[PDB]
Amino acid sequence: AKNKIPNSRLMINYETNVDGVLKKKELPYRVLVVGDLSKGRSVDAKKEFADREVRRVNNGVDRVLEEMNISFDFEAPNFVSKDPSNLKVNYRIESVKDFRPDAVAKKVPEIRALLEMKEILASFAKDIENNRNL
Amino acid sequence: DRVLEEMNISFDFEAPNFVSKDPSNLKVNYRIESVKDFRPDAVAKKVPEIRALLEMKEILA
Amino acid sequence: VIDKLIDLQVNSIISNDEFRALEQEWLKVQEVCQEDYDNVEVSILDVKKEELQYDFERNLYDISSSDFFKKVYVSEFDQYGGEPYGAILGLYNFENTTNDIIWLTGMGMVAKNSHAPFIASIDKSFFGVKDLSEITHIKSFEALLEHPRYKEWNDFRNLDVAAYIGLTVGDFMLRQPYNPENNPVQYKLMEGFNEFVDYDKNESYLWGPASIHLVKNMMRSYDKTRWFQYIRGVESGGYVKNLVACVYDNKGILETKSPLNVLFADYMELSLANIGLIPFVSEKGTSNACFFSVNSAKKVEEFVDGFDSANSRLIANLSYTMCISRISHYIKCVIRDKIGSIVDVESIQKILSDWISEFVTTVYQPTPLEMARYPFRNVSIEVKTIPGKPGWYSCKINVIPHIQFEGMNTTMTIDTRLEPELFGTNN
Repeated sequence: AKNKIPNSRLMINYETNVDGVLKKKELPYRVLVVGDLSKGRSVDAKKEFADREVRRVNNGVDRVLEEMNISFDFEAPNFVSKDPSNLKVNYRIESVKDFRPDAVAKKVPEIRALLEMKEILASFAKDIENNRNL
Repeated sequence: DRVLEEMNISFDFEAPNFVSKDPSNLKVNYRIESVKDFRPDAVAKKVPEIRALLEMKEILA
Repeated sequence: VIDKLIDLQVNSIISNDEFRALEQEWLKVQEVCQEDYDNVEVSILDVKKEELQYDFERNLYDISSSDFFKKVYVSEFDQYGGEPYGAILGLYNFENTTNDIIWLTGMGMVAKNSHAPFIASIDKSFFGVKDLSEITHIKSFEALLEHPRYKEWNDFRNLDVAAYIGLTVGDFMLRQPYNPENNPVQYKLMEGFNEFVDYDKNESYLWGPASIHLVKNMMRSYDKTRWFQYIRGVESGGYVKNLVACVYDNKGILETKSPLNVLFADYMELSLANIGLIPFVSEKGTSNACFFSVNSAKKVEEFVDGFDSANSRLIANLSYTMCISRISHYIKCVIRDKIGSIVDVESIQKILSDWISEFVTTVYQPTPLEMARYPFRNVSIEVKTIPGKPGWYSCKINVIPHIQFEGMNTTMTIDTRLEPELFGTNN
């Protein structure tokens, strides 16, 4: 209250106010990198250069990537499935291990058809049935 | 580069033809933007007729 | 026989262009953000070279209006609460073209002001050769640049902005091609895939510019030390341990393939430093590297007066301009706090000096690291008020960094005059 309490004969108050100049936390040595990553295929890449929010990679290159919608619909020679039409690789990059010749066969729908058989066909127990023993 | 482009420096001078079909000598016709326009390269990008051969070198080659 | 398909199907798109273009442009991104230090936050900005080519070439004579310049200088470095950048990294390869020369002229125009040494790489097209390995055949690049083909380039080396560009030579192998016995594709828990080959032979299976490890050492030379002395030489900075080599069995017995694009010799390490290039030289077989030279593209000159000659030798040196830059990030950053406080010529010389004082010595500490804590040797700071403007000042510092080793000649000889007691007449 600004009106202020009436002063007694022995007014004790206890000062709790402290002045001083606030501190400043250190600056992380930032490193900017500039290169054609998306080739023109990302949320921040498809936008005009006047407004491209720079990333940070707080987490890692695995998640800062997935943050960008990096997909691609490029054609490729077909050697799987029936009917015409060249194989159309179409899936968005999540991690950096996506270019691994393995995560590809898991992503591309057509190739996965052959990998699906290798789970069932190759798992034929011709060792449990052949091993009859009376 | 830009004080040039500020001036409408074009030219419609004739030249020997070795591209496309039909008669009529090749007519170089385009305005100078930068000083690198006289570069034997920016010319092939500007002259419509020559660009026809450069277009194949992108696909054919 | 389903393996025969997959070994053809997948191998059709891994070898495909565009697909492996992203690989190159992400593998070398992962390479930078692999270390992860205590206080070194990297950051990305995916932009096509053309989208910047058009930018600087349109605003070369008006850089303050450049869009990029407005995303590094006036955006984070200039603004109050903004966090400034430090040492940009150009993931591109620059030729001797009169277009890509502007690209550096512009980026350097920014770096110069934003105070952020722009590191990049140069294509094999620079030396006018179609295979970078064939640069070893050139005797001295010093005599090369005298050729009138580099006229445009020699002009750029004279610019002030070039003292912030730092171009690297050589490209490290960033991925080992896929063999079953070597670097097997990690298949799934049932889908047999490890039996899977690729298709390469001579020299065409993914590369990445040395600039990465260069910057990825500047980061290292910050978490450990604090300044940028620790990015040169073997014992000191650039060592780059454990690179992705390659091995292959053509007919012999697994003939190893050096991780580096080119096996620079000794006088190559030097004969490049004079051109204003940063060679990424390899130790033969050791599967490692090191940066001996870390020079900017600035001309070294020569001069008659000894002092002047030494000036130009230190200015061309990138590692110092990295450090001197860190003082700018101190002034335009910290003194902003006391912008309204009443201060004097004798007070600003206090605040600015009391800081830098903890980083200047003459005595040498054991080991390189324990001494690289101290970049500078000695500093002067003579600020002084100007007439007219009462609250304004004008500083003028001058720093002499700890001069690095760079080489030495030596003449051995049998004197037989040192100990005359054995060869003298009197006996």
